[PDB]
Amino acid sequence: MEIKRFGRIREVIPLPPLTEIQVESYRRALQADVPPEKRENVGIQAAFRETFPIEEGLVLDFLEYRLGEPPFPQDECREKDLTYQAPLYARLQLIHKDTGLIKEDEVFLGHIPLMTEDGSFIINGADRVIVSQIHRSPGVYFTPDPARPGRYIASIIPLPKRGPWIDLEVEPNGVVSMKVNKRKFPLVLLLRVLGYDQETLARELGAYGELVQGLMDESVFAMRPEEALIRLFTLLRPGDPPKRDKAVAYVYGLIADPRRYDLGEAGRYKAEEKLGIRLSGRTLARFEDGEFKDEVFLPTLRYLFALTAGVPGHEVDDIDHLGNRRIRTVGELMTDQFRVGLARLARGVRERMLMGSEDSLTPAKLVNSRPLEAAIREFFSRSQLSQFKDETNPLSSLRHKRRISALGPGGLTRERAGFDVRDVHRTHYGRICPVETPEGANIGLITSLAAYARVDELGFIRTPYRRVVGGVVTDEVVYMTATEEDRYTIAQANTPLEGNRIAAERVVARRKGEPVIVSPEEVEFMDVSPKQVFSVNTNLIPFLEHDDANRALMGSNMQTQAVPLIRAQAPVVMTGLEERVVRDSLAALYAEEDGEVAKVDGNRIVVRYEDGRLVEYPLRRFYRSNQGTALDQRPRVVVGQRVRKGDLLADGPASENGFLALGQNVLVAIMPFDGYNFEDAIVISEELLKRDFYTSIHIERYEIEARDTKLGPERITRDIPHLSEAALRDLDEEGVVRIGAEVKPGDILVGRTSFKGESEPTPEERLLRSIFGEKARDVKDTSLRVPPGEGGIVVRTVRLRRGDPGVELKPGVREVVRVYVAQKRKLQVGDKLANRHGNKGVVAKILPVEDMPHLPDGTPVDVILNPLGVPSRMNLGQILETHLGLAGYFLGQRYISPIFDGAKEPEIKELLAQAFEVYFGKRKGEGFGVDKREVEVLRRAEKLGLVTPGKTPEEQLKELFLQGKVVLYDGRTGEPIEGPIVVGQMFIMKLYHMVEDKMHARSTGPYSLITQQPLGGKAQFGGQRFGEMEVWALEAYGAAHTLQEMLTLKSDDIEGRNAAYEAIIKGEDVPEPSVPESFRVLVKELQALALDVQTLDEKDNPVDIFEGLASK
Amino acid sequence: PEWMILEAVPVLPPDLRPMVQVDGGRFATSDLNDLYRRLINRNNRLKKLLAQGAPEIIIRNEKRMLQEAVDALLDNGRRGAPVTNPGSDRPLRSLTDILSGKQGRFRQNLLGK
DNA sequence: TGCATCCGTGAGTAAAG
DNA sequence: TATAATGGGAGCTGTCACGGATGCA
Ligand SMILES: Nc1ccn([C@@H]2O[C@H](COP(=O)(O)CP(=O)(O)OP(=O)(O)O)[C@@H](O)[C@H]2O)c(=O)n1
Repeated sequence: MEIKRFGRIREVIPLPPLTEIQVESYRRALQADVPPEKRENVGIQAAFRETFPIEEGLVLDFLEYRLGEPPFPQDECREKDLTYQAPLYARLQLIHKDTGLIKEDEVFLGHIPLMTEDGSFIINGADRVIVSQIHRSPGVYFTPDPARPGRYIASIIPLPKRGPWIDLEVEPNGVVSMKVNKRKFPLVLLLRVLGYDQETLARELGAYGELVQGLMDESVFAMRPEEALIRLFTLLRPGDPPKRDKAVAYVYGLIADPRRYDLGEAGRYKAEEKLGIRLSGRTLARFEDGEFKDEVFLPTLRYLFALTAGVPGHEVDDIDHLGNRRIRTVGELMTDQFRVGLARLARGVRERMLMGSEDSLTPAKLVNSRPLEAAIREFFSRSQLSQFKDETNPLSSLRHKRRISALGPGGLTRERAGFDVRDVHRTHYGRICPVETPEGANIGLITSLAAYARVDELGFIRTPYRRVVGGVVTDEVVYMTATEEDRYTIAQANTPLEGNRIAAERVVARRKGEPVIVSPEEVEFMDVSPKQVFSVNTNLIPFLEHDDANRALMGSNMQTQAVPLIRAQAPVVMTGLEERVVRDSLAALYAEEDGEVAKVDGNRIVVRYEDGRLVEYPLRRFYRSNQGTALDQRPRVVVGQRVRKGDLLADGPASENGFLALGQNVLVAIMPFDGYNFEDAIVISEELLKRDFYTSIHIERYEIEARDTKLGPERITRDIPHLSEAALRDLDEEGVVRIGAEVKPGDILVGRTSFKGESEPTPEERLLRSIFGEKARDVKDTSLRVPPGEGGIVVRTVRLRRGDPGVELKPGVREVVRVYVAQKRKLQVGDKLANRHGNKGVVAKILPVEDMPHLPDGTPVDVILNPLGVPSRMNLGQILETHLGLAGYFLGQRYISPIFDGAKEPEIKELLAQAFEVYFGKRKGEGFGVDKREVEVLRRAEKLGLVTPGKTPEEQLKELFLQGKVVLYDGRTGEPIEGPIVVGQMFIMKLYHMVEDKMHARSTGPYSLITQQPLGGKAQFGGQRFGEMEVWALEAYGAAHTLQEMLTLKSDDIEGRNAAYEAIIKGEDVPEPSVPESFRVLVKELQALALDVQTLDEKDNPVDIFEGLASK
Repeated sequence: PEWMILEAVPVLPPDLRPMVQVDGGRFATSDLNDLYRRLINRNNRLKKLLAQGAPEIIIRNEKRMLQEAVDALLDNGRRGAPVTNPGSDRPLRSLTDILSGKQGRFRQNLLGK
């Protein structure tokens, strides 16, 4: 088809590498390609330099580190449930100070997980993503005091867990306090410890409103630095013996130790810029020549007094400004956990250094690598920011990699997050998308990196702008922080240009976010594109400018939920971003150089390049993702094709010829339909199932272990007791189901026998045995069957056995068997559909084609959306899309409509006119006039003011078609819909919330250990929670008996539930219940707290609910 | 009034603080068992330090540690630092925590189930 | 008799996890 | 069962409002 595109804004630069935040952060933190001598003091190298040397006398010093090659490649790690990682070696040397002996060795510290090409990780076989974290940037801030208006708080914040917060405050009594580790003491003492004298403080602070006198204390200057230092140590350590070296050590570690105190390099820069000073290191003070020398404290006190008095050039700081919030990317977070593991390793090192035969101590004899290994393994397996990767579709993974969280280790606790953090700050413009955030509890705390945004080396988010000199728009692009951005008048990207010159007299621009009408002389920069304000997902919404933000959010988020369809299509209306998303997500395959295609296969493509070399690309085929969606690549070239560099070789999942294909293009009619699309429900045509639209492949993994027992071994076997051949039909010789079988609920996938628990058969069992003369077998059936409501076709079996090459299982297990079951899911009643504009609904009715409203030429519509979903939601974009889709149906073309820069109404009307010609002149030629029903609809439309009276039938139908509306016939009667109906092509996705996965029911099943109440969850065959509020509902109805059932017979009245089941299977009425077991647990847990709880009768005489079983 | 002081400390039935083999042969267990073990180790060492006539600093230390053991058993976290298992920041779950809160016995298993 | 100040405690439901 | 050895490390922090007990002037 033809791809017409709209838009008048040329984009100077393309979108940056969309996963660059992840990949570049980790590359910087590892420096694996840098030869050791050339490394910078950043990342894990900086961690090493911080931990080493290790002293006390012996010394252990660090020369360099090196990362070897991964023991196994990525696919092998995914299969074997291994971590994709590199060995970490560190070259260390021991030195005895007195002996001078120097022993040197390269010691092995374990493994570090490597990041894959697309910016993800493979931990224990499952892909994971480390989510960037947003936090308050280190530095010196000045905030208003919420109690005292004319007073201000000075706060000095280092990196997370790199020192204490320090507050300076002007008390009501005039003295300046310093809060540290929650201890308020007069700052004057610490100023004295720094070597400051009353002369210097008087000449430095005398200018300010006599405030310096609140700093004047005679008893402090009466003592030298040492006496003030000991005074401070006593004020900070009640009870600790105030030794001299003890106090020096404590104060140094608190204020000047670069191994304990650390502003970020960003904290360093921001303190320098705020206080107008220069810093030597990243600490507040230093230890020089035996004494303490100030760096930050006096500048901070000066700024504080100046802001308090009111001298100009001093302002309180906005702590939600994106010049004061920075991002902690993958590399920084992993480096922090690495630094903690290193600290523990160093503690162990000194521990072993003190003792031990000091004649023979090598580096290998001093390093226990286990604490470091454990810290890294913890970070990657159980951190709040280490998330199971979302790979429902490729856009899922991309969005996941580009998400920013304010939660997690070092971040905010929920319910401790007011409006301020969750607001979209003015400085979010161009940096953090304003719509892509969750609805619910996390709103405003999980966000997305804007599409043109990059994170600089200091961790602040930067957005690009064009330079504007004398009304001329250069192609020089400048990436700014929000602090930098606030200095300029920045025009809007849509301001009209002739050539490179601003062609408008009045220009819409921003100054510190404030919108302002300005002349071209005043314009300093200009936005790169509207695309730079929104996330990648939001940038996939055509006609975004016509959609209320609350529904754009939903459509944005729900693209992440789209299921790869076997016949997926790209939308007939695109934003122009659908190809970059496929490319950057590493979904599809591309040609590495110009070449001719040698071989093409369902499994592999072989290319001959210009170098004469033969390169073979294997194709991933029907692979199971974290969410169970199928990830297969299909080849799109043919034998002998000439391909240039970057040409498509294979379509990934949810890709159609390199275009992001998250759903189907269906033909939509927007009208009610007999209530079956009431309140967002959707009606679809069976023709969609017929031609396998909205059909998706899903793979489930089942796993079983056979382990050694104290009662004998489990074993995977075909020899399972008490089962017919009917039950064992599709099981191979070894007991594992055969590839290709169709497995339904209850079918065995893997046979297994377990030795019975020690048991004397009840006399009933003995007599039944004697009657039937059959010994009870030693083992019992413990086979892995298909769970309720699941099944499909077996496609893979993995078997690992102890004693087999390359295989070693965890202690105890003899063998492990995994079965992969595929299923082809057609759309069904209950599945969820949605479009990119926030219109979502669940398929409620699938009609046969002859019931579907059809166009006069016999063509039935695909889905019927209800118009009542539009006005309240204000997502008119889906309407315009539909209109354009209509034209595209008959012209046979697709469109690219950039957001805010796309197709307008007149151009859609031109296209619709052309389409109407194709739609109706065909009819007029084929020898048919206007239909009687068309005349009746035209009369109705004429009364509605939709067509002008006195025009011909064809002219009026053309008028309606220009409004996007057509005549529509009811399939059930052949009479027309009394009005003309909006019909057109819409892009609709099938979301991951399919009813096959959610339907669940239970009569009886597993109970919990202590509570004896049903387990929860479909996987546990669990019961529904009938919680406090459901109880209130039953109470308010006065359903005393229904409620008592919930509380006893159906949950944890043991005797009650047993007796109820027996009565029902016998056909009797259920018995009166008795005490719920969890109340007995309450009585006993109160007894465990030395509280006697006694059930009495009306005579105040005790009643035993334990039936004597616990009274001696 | 003196009953607000404990001489004999009660021990919950073992099924209410199980030691169960999970599917696969490993063991899972309630935190009350580690709290009771702390208590019993410190109490036994106190009985031995008494029988062996120890100085006053030592018996005082033992008695302080015993009071805090009981406190952690009953209302861990209430006074002082909360007792944690080795190699984890998670507080152990005492009897008060079992009784109260959103996940406590009343709201989780008695007023709804 | 009155205030500041500190400590303890609670902050939605179901689902999956 | 015997050189002598003699006081510890980790804090970690963007609510919030109320209610009730303690602390000062
Ligand atoms: N965190 C959450 C998320 C969802 N819910 C429940 O799910 C519904 C969402 O309403 P809704 O937003 O879907 C109402 P909508 O259909 O958009 O507009 P309308 O008024 O024109 O009908 C609510 O009625 C809640 O009871 C909740 O309790 N807590």
